[PDB]
Amino acid sequence: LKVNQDGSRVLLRDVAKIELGGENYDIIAEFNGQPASGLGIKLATGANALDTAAAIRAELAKMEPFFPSGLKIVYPYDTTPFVKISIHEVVKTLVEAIILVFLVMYLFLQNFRATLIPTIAVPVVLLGTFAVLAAFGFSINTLTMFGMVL
Amino acid sequence: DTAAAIRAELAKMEPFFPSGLKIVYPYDTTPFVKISIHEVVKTLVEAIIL
Amino acid sequence: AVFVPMAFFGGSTGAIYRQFSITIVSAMALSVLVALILTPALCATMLK
Amino acid sequence: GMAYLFVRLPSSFLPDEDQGVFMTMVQLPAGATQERTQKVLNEVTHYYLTKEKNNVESVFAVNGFGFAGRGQNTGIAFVSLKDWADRPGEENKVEAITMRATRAFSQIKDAMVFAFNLPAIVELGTATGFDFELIDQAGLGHEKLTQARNQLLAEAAKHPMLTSVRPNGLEDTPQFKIDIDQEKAQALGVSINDINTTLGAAWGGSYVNDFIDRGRVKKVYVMSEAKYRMLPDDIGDWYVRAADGQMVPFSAFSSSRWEYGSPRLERYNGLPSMEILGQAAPGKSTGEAMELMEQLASKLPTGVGYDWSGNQAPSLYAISLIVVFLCLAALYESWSIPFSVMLVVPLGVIGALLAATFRGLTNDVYFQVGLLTTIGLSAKNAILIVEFAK
Amino acid sequence: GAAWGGSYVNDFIDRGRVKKVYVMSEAKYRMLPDDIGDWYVRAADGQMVP
Amino acid sequence: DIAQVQVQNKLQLAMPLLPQEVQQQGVSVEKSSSSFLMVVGVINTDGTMTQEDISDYVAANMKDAISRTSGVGDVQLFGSQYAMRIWMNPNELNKFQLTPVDVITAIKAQNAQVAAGQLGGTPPVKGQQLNASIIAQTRLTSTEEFGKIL
Amino acid sequence: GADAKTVQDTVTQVIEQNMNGIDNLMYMSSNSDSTGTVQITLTFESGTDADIAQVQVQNKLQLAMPLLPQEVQQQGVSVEKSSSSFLMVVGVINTDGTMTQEDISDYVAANMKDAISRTSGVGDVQLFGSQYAMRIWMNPNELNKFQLTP
Ligand SMILES: Cc1cc(N)c2ccccc2[n+]1CCCCCCCCCC[n+]1c(C)cc(N)c2ccccc21
Repeated sequence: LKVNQDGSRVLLRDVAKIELGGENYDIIAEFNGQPASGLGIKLATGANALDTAAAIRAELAKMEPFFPSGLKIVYPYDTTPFVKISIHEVVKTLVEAIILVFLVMYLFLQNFRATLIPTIAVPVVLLGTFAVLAAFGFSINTLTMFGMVL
Repeated sequence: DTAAAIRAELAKMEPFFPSGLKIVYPYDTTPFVKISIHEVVKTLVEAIIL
Repeated sequence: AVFVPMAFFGGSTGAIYRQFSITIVSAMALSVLVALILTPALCATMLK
Repeated sequence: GMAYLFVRLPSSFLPDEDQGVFMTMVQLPAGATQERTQKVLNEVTHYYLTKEKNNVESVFAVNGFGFAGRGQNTGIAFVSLKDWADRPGEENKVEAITMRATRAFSQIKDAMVFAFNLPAIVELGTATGFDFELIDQAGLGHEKLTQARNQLLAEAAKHPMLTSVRPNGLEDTPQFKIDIDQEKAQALGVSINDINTTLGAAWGGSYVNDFIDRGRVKKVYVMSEAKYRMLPDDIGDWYVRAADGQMVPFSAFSSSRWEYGSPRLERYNGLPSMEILGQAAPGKSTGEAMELMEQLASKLPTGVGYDWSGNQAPSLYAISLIVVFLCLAALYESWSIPFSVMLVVPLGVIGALLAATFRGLTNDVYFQVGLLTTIGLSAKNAILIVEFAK
Repeated sequence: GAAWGGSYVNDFIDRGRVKKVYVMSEAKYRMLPDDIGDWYVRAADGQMVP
Repeated sequence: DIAQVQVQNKLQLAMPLLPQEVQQQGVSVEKSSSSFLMVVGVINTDGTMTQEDISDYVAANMKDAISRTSGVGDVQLFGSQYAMRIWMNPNELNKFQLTPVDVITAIKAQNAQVAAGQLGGTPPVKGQQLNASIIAQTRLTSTEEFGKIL
Repeated sequence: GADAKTVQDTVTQVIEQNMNGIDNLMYMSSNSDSTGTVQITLTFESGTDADIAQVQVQNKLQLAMPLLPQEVQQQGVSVEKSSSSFLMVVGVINTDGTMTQEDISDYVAANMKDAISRTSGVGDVQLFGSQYAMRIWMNPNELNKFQLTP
């Protein structure tokens, strides 16, 4: 900074403290009352959702490896397993609706052969709607999946 | 559509104006459209009747 | 005649009512073609 | 009946559901600090960790970051509930979690904390709800505009078949103004450049340069120890060099005095504007409250304007009624069959209404299509009662 | 350039909207070529120069 | 849509090879149409104002909205938006000993807003009660105030 | 450093005037914060292409760019795809080799964050702390007794 008359060397250290710290101390995170930082991946207008977050491989897959001592990953507020559940409760619905129809088919048609045609009719029709909606740009949305069911 | 939109144009710019300020329309495309449609839809109906 | 007309969606109620008709409207034509090709043929093939 | 079972049944858009994941934000009064707000965020973290173990898998608190905006006033905790199998009851489920949680924050506290089901939906379309905004169309300032917004918020609550209306977040906190006498400055012998980059560099911070640290280039920042810039008396400590190689205090050329400004000035569409988040009345629903809010904003002073199932169905269904008759005569020519089927419509729909009017449902999106599917089966049933019989 | 042509100095505030500040000179001191001499620039040695 | 982008992006590689007078002025890239359609005149009758007062209010309430509104390629302005105008007298500059570089520098100092920090700073001392923003210099307001510059 | 009135018309307003002549657009909004941080939001018609819609705003923005404080120019200007709604919010903590709520925010933002934002169409990433920075705490008494300024 300066050299005062008597060759006394004024340094930046003498006039001011110097520590390696944050560039902005406005916000601070405490995971369950314990200090920490992280990431808040916000989506893009139009992005694929369970595809952005499902990709990976990644996410951060090759960011869960060379970490030093103590550094670990942990997951709060996560969309993922809600998807995993709504698919699973509709594909459950689907199969229940087949089995339950297969009984009503038997109850009226004592013919086993006959409780078999309609059982083996709609399996095909379902797939067609996956082949048709994929071709129209639609997805396995919350909507289109209850549309299989409805 | 640009000129027909509005609502707007300047619709909520023909309101809080102070003393004396008024809008007025020279050189305007609009009513030429309004006329060519009307003289062809007239043509149309005349051609049916005839 | 009642699904595809309501498939004329609007604004933020876009896909919403759309996917609703179409998804199943698609499922109507696929259920009809199956009930005009397969379900018929199979029902002949082996019913009784 | 069928009609009355429907007109009276309220209309929502899409049902808010437990997601295994909710959140809850914080907000302190005029110009609170990072240490005061952090005390609240602790109390919130605790209700969740102690009084809700059988429920809360993990929190993730954040001091200084609202969803209004940011600053030392705001906050937010990110919750992550324990999976739905281990968490069975209706009390266990999020509707009830954000009920006694919100009860606790409006009880054993002295600020503002809430909690909400993450609106699965999209941000917009709460239904029986609003998004108003109050523009200044003329030469008025932020100060006169504010008073008109106070008169809007007032008149709605002064005469609400009601409404529930509040501002968005302009609290309106004071600000330590520093006037620099310009004649005095140069008489003592200081450049106004050197004075400004003293105050801005000391209290606010300053992006000087970039340096290198462990490969990645980061930034160098200059400011000062906290204790020499916490209050207004610390202004005098800073001595600027004057032309005539000798120091000069701030107090010399300064003029200390407080003021009243706002810490966030919203602007809607090129002009100043302060937004108003009200809802529909507990009786009324939107189209009512909306056109019963425009008449209150029109009874405001000069230079103050404004700007904000669905009507959808009425038309959509209209074409349902027209294509039926076509298809009911593309295979069934007469004007006899196209009026048969026409009756099975509310034969079944009366029950659809009744099942959901009895239980806790509403006229949402799934219901609206549960109708048209019920009508497609009504077609079925009847059309065979006709096709076979003809 | 500042006298005859104009110069974008800064921006100021007027009735809400930020506009601009311009510097130039009265018309009559820059209408013809004889008015060039009127402008006296300061020289290092604190004194004017035509 | 894309054709604009390409020209307006590779333009902004030349941008710093360009006088700083011109950079702080209006560079623009738009969709051309040598052909007006709506040319809305705007006059006064009762509370009389000039061909200058109107061009300002037009361009301080209406014009900003129009250009944006309903895909308007670019708007034309028939006059000019207001501006703090200063007519430097050369004889009055001479008899005090001054230049137009001193008037300019006086406006680039007194007429400006500055970033002053805040009490209860971003990294404070644990237990401070207050946190409010500092105000400093301000952008000027009226004719009067531009007359009292030193 | 800037306050809610400074940013409101040196960065905020300068953009709003120079933010027109764009295709498909119902409205714009703004938030001029007291921390010295402004963020504007343009909302387009439903089904409009977000790819091109970004371009148009971020290109005509960069005509106003040199009408903008040089503090703000060297700071982060940004144009992104909005989605007020996180999904993956990956917490990152320490257990064994203990470090602070600052050490982690740096390593997060010096190994992981840079990759994420880019990876699989992430509109924009949030950081829960701050990346490191050579911090300097100027002492005013020690500046005076050697005769110096910041
Ligand atoms: C800028 C830009 C520039 C262009 N010159 C362009 C040209 C064509 C289309 C889009 C374009 N975009 C923007 C376009 C990216 C388009 C991603 C689209 C859909 C994918 C599959 C849907 N799909 C269906 C159903 C049916 C088809 N017969 C089919 C044929 C070819 C490709 C796709 C198809």
